[PDB]
Amino acid sequence: YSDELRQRLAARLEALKENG
Repeated sequence: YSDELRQRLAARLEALKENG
């Protein structure tokens, strides 16, 4: 189980990773 939900986690991180 790491080919579907793993992507979901990345999505949350995207927004947070645009400030520093």
